[PDB]
Amino acid sequence: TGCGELVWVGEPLTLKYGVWMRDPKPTYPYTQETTWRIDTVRQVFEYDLISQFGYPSKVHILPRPLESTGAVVYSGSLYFQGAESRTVIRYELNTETVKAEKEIPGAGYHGQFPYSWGGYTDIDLAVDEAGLWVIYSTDEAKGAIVLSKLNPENLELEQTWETNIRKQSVANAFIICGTLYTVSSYTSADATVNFAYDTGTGISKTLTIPFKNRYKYSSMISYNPLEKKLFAWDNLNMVTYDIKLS
Ligand code: NA
Repeated sequence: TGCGELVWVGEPLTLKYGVWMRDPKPTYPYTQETTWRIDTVRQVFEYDLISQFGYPSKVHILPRPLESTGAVVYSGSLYFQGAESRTVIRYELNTETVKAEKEIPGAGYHGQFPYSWGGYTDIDLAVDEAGLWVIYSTDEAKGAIVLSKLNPENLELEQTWETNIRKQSVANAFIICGTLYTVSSYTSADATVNFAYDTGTGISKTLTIPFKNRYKYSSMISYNPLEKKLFAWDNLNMVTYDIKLS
């Protein structure tokens, strides 16, 4: 099958070191060999070719800085969180136009609901086989992970789920085939995928899938559904994790 439940994660493989991003729904005039780099934060460097990816073909200046590296490129736009805000911005790359701005309702930001190793990781953007998502929490949710499916055109919240896991108790989270998975570790860098919440059914469960992790750091993890792989940035290297689905 093409989608399924996660059953295995591979070892992280190391791939201007980052943060690199690719579009899982490449849209002309961009292609699959188009790459974007966020400098680690207001400039986005664009590389048309993988060959040129070693000088940029274009440099974009964003209307405001990024809060964190938890941005995504999707269907020709950069989606990111504005610094010191709970606002998600859609920046169309080819036209250099802000096409949508949205306050995530009630979302904590700037150190209210970080992941377990901290940083400004309150709000994360994600892409899976069904499109664009945002992962966050609210005071009403008492720090539980909330996830919302976003309309990529106008950033309306098409559907929201309040899950039964505490955001500050997990090191990271990512969405694959409509299921939210969390990564948890008590005191070791190494960890486990310890929880799954299936947005198709509302059913959640505790898991024990090994998840190898190099640092006690709130990494940027970005699932790429086009490649069916996880990409991650640990402040030093871009890495990729292979996955297996049932
Ligand atoms: Na992420």
